[PDB]
Amino acid sequence: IKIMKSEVLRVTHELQAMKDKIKENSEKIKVNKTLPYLVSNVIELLDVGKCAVIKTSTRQTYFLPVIGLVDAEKLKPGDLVGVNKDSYLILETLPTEYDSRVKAMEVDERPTEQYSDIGGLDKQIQELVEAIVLPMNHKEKFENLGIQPPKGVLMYGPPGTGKTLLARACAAQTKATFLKLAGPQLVQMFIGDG
Amino acid sequence: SKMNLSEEVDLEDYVARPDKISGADINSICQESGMLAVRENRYIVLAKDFEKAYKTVIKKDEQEHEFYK
Amino acid sequence: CTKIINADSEDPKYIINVKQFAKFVVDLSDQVAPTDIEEGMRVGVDRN
Amino acid sequence: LLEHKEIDGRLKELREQLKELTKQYEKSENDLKALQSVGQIVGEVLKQLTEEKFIVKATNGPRYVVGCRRQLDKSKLKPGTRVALDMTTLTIMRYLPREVDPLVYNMSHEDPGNVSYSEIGGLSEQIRELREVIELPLTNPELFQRVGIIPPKGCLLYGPPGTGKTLLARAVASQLDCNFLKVVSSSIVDKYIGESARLIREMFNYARDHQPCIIFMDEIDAIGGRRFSEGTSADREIQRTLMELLNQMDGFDTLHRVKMIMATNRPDTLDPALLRPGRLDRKIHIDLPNEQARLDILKIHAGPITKHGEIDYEAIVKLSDGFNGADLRNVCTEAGMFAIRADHDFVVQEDFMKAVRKVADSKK
Ligand SMILES: Nc1ncnc2c1ncn2[C@@H]1O[C@H](COP(=O)(O)OP(=O)(O)O)[C@@H](O)[C@H]1O
Ligand SMILES: Nc1ncnc2c1ncn2[C@@H]1O[C@H](COP(=O)(O)OP(=O)(O)O)[C@@H](O)[C@H]1O
Repeated sequence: IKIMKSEVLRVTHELQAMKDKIKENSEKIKVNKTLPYLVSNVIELLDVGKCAVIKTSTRQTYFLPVIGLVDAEKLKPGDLVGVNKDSYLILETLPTEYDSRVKAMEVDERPTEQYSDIGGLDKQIQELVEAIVLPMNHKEKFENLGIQPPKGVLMYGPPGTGKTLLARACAAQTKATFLKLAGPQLVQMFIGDG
Repeated sequence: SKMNLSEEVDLEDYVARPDKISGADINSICQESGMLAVRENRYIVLAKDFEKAYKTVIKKDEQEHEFYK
Repeated sequence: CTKIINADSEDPKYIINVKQFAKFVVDLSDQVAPTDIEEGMRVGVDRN
Repeated sequence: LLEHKEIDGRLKELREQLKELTKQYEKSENDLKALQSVGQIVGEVLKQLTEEKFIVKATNGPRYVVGCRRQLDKSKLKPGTRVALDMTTLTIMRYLPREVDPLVYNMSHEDPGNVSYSEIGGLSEQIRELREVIELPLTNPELFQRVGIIPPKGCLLYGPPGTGKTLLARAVASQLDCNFLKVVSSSIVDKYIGESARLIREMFNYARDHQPCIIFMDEIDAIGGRRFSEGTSADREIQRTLMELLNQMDGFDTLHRVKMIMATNRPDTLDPALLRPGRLDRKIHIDLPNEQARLDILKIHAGPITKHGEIDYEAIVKLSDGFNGADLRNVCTEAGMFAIRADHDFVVQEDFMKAVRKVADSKK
């Protein structure tokens, strides 16, 4: 029973010392990972065990055998990364960026409706609720049936009959992000609005 | 030439049939012959699968309404 | 300057687009404070 | 057992759980060897001046004459091969696979969904034929080599929309478990004059780089169209694209282990050169299902739906003529939807009747 006690003593000495060496490693890590990072747009990830090519914001395209000091699993092909100013290693990843039209595609997250704004469409809003939010909260009862929930509702009617208002009302009652994609605008803008 | 032996099929008569078929169509006829031979599991082509390949390739289906001609 | 990247004294970093040179992600200076720096105004960054 | 209760009362925690910080040291070591890296300039080799001096052009930058690493396969560093350069000494550090076009990337990295062959139904002759023409060269090429033919390069599946040509090709890809480019024609056309043909070139270059591969181009009726004179700028641009597709299939550079599947609803308008053999060696009629095919589609698509008591298919078959396959799957899905209007956890036969009735009315 003595040898395991000696092993406990030696392992606690090893722990006590390699705590200090791991802290020294952290200090040197920060000595490289200091502060003035340079943002780059990850073009793609390549397998070698993953390598990524990047386009730094200084209009230069570089290859990385190892993915910096950050994880390398999500690493979306387009995720902005803070790469080293000189050795160009990915110190850390940053939040995403605007994609032009989507920023132009206003959210208007608070549509401020309570179904007291829409009137005369009681059957219509009941159908909308039962088609979108009722399956949303009883998706369990849906997979019990072994069928998939409806992935999208459709409406039709003469212009100015409240089709957009009901959409805003559903967005309000579900607190769901609203995007007002246009219909006649998309037919133009050249080939590419697909 | 690279094909298997054709067990004495009338290749000269197949040639003699008047049909506006290009060299690509002849290559297709031979390729179809090989496919049919593989499908029915026999390595030596004969007149049956060669003929079926010929009909398949040069089908030239028209169905055109009779009033045109 | 650009997105504040949730500084809140825990991530005092911002995306800044140095004209045609490049974009970078930089900290503050002892002179400046977080309050007067937000998105979109003209930020005078150093050269090192 | 005096001090050996479980293990010494203290080793139980010291041996492994307080050795998690050894795995943290391992993480720190990975960080260290990532620190030591410096990254590499990437460019494309342009020419082989001699056994060592290579002309290399860096992307969006200047070109250099550079050497290569001591241990490297020089015999493969062909002109145009994307390569990596050391940032300081500017030597060929390592090779890179050819850069993939972003639209080609998104078109190639779509999951087929590993759909089995059972989920097609009523296509036995056509599925057997396409299985032959595509997969037989991909499984036993020596059989074709012995028989005396070159493996056919691809085929066409024509039929009414909803007949499952896309499904059949998607299933072929899943069975083969090979690279699969699922592109839709009329989505590769571009306003810019020379971009659609370039996209076709990039598609086939990826296909050659990633053998074995099956390019499924849907709606080939879009790009492929009897080339005709006159024509607006667009008409001609599409001809130019068809001309690239043609040369990229049967052209000077022979295709290998890259089998194409093309689906269309209007085979009659396809160009005779495209319709000629060599490029599309087979034309497959995926026609509207017969009664047997219809009942097969219903039975294979009624699987996931939970049935109680009695569910027959021949009645739906004789009462649902004209439905291709999508209409029948719609019938099944609409029956599942009908199931929760009256709040069942199952389906009934009258439910299937009213579902197919609604689907038929929508068909009208
Ligand atoms: N039933 C209704 N109750 C109250 N307002 C309505 C109703 N129907 C339409 N509106 C008014 O019409 C406008 C919405 O028109 P809508 O039909 O949604 O637009 P569009 O036809 O362009 O899609 C809103 O200003 C809304 O107040
Ligand atoms: N044998 C079949 N024929 C036709 N459609 C089918 C068949 N089996 C299943 N389907 C249904 O048809 C859909 C396939 O659509 P798709 O392949 O795009 O048709 P198309 O090839 O005519 O465009 C699937 O969602 C599936 O539910």
